Amino acid sequence: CSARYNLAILAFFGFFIVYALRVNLSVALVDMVDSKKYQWDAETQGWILGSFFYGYIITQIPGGYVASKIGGKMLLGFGILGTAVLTLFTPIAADLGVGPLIVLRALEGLGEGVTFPAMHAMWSSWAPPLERSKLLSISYAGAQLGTVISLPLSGIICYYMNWTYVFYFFGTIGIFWFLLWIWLVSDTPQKHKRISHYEKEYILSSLRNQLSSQKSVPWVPILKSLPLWAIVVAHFSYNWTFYTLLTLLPTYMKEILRFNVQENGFLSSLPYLGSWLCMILSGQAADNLRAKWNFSTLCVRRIFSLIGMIGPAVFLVAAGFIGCDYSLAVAFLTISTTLGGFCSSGFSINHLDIAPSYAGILLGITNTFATIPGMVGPVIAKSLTPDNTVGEWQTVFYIAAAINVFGAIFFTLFAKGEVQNWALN
Ligand SMILES: CC(C)C[C@H](NC(=O)OCC1c2ccccc2-c2ccccc21)C(=O)O
Repeated sequence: CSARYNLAILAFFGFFIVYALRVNLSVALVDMVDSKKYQWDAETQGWILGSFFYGYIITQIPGGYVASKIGGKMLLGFGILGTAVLTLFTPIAADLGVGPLIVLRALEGLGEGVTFPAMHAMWSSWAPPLERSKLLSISYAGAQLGTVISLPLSGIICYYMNWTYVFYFFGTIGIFWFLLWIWLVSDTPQKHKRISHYEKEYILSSLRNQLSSQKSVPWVPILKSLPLWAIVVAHFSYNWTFYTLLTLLPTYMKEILRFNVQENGFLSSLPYLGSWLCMILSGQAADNLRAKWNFSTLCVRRIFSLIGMIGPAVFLVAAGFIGCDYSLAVAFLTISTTLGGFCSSGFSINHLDIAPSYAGILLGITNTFATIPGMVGPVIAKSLTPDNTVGEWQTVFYIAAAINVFGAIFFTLFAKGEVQNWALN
């Protein structure tokens, strides 16, 4: 197809391999622990699952600066390559000990956390303003589809074969994809070796009216404004529940619901598939709402954020109420994750609604602060649930629901959407 849609497809596969390499461990740890198996304790498993988010936190904002400086192509390609090779060496790191695996996961976090800003730095030069929505949607849906596919796929490989083949498969697939990314993609349409003249003129002429402003991202602004911290804490509360689910759901099904590894992998993707299919309709629902009602822009934000952050909390509480039920617990979990889909138009769009031309930096700040739950939630949750502890699983579900409620309340108490009065260049 066209050059920019080729970039969109290759970005889709890139993010598919990013989230895969992120999530394959959450399924591999189900079989990698003893009742080749290792005698890892509950606290160790939490650290091993959470070590990735240390690197993801560390390399986020410097990754954005480097992407702005030297561009997206090489930076993202090398991030993916340095995640794939570390995944390939993870099985031998498991034999060397717990410490080697933790440092492997930390280095994977450092490699992988630069991917998102490197992609935004490419779409700052590739996506025309009229068409940015479709391109960003196609590019970023790769992450969600990556989780949705890599859960059952990891389960299938981990059941039919040993768990090491999961890591080998994803590592070799990452290397193979890098062999395409280094070749078909370029930093900027002027630097593209094969783009047609008319497409290049279209992209440049459409981006001219924005790049002619010459005032985008001139400094690190004074981010004292409370409306930024309200959306930051909303993102924190959302990511807390999302990552607590992502890093524990296969473990939860193995430990409480007692599903087989294959069935565990199949069922673990249902909540995220539901979340994807709800998020994709959420934009159309928001358009339908905007088409009729005289609501202010803040109104749709607050209603959608409340729905998408409260529904998951109440349904996670409900899943706590009838835990150990092989049929109803998974239904409540998938309903929770599906209701979580409204959060995009609830608060994720607010990042660029309250401050255009600063979205790439403000969203990076918010994502740096909101990946603290990736480091905190998994380890404390695994510490709180030592062996079976249906009561402690209820306890962690209550903790996640309370965090969601706090985030929704704080966001709705301080959400603004016009202008921060300093972002107006
Ligand atoms: C609102 C849409 C366009 C954004 C969405 N992006 C996405 O990557 O979701 C994955 C999940 C998430 C959901 C909502 C807000 C933040 C996050 C996030 C951050 C880090 C890792 C995973 C996630 C899309 O375009 O489909």
